[PDB]
Amino acid sequence: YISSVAEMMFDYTACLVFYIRILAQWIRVVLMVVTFISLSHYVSDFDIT
Amino acid sequence: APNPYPNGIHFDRVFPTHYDPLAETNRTKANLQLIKYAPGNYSTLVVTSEKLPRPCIRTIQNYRRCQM
Repeated sequence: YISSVAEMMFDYTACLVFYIRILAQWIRVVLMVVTFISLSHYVSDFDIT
Repeated sequence: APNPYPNGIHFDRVFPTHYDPLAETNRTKANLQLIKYAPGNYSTLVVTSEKLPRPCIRTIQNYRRCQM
């Protein structure tokens, strides 16, 4: 579109998307931690008498 | 054996568990590294008295007898 204000909005999305591709992957690190903690909680609380 | 009457007294080993005897129906087993429960799983509160020595009792009997 000839409107610079219109493209200005579509360009902000592309710049946001440019970073979301990166930051959204740190949720993978959250899973690996949460999954690693749940195992430690099961082992540390495992039965020993 | 019945579930022991709820008793909040407990002893921690590794970390504070915040044991609540009212949060579970059956009391979970005591793991060595987690908790030790209070003594007397099946116990009540009573009042008792020691029995004085026999020779001390005979001196008390002789005093009352000589008294009356």
